[PDB]
Amino acid sequence: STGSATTTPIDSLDDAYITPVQIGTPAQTLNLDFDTGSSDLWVFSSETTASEVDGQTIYTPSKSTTAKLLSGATWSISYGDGSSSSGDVYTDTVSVGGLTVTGQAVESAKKVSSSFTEDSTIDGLLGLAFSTLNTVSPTQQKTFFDNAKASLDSPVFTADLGYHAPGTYNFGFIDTTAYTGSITYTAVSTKQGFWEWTSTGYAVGSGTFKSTSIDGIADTGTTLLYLPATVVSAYWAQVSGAKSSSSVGGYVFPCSATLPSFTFGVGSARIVIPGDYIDFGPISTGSSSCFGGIQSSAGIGINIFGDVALKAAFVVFNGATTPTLGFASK
Ligand SMILES: CC[C@@H](N)c1ccccc1O
Ligand SMILES: CC[C@@H](N)c1ccccc1O
Repeated sequence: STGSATTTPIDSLDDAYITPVQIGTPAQTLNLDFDTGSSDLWVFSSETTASEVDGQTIYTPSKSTTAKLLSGATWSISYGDGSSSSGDVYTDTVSVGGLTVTGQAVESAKKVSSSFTEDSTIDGLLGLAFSTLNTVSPTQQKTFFDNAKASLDSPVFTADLGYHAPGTYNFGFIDTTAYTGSITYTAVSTKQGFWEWTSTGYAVGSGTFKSTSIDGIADTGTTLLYLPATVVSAYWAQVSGAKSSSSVGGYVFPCSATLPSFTFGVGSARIVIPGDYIDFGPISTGSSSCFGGIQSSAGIGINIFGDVALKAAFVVFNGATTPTLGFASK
């Protein structure tokens, strides 16, 4: 089997991407944030505290003839940005782009943090990291991809995120028309539960490539590119007037600037992020200070190849017995 679903930016800044997901019988379609940095499929629901729901579409398990309460199961998750959610668990039929999993754990939120409430465009998350990170207790549950894997034509999914445009998540096949050149594959460590890999270096604009190992994670659920402070400083030094602002929370730059590209290495291959992809717009409405798309990871503990980096590539998440990642230009 295969599946293919269009993923759409939630706003004009590509803050995140939403993909429609069918849950239950009859189907209830929710728009979920596919997140290769986590491993829970959780949704706003009829059980979510009413004051914490503000415009999201909810899953109502009582209206699904295939929903079953997973007795005794609870979940609770905290994300790298400080947001969180928790609740109980159903199993139900879940379909993405024509690919159907029966008995998928659907984690129903009883509580969500304010950032989730305040964002009406995201109805939940669909985790695509390794199932070892799943938070369901006392019996950990498998991701959608883990449940589908054995049925897929090939045990892979691909992320093809758009810049200011729609894009595609495919399951079970590699669309050879969706990229240019070849796909370069690189080793993955699953020891932390992430799609963790080592970039071979970087360049700023037309500058020389610096060969240096940068360990990080491929994370579709993170908006920006988080890299070591040395790398980030070298990038922003090429933008007149750019500076790190402690009050804003990162590097800002004059909105009148033209940003240089940023290149990262994948083996001997190179993925070029155009300068425009690094512009996150005024820090507040009407400001002439703009927030940068490349930021320091120093306060995270890991480097994160988020959407800024991934949307410059066609990315293969190869879930073979020994997982690997693939990157192609497009
Ligand atoms: C918007 C870019 C375009 N290549 C595309 C993206 C997603 C789905 C269909 C399409 O025609
Ligand atoms: C000024 C941009 C700011 N709202 C932002 C900061 C980090 C990640 C995404 C974002 O859009």
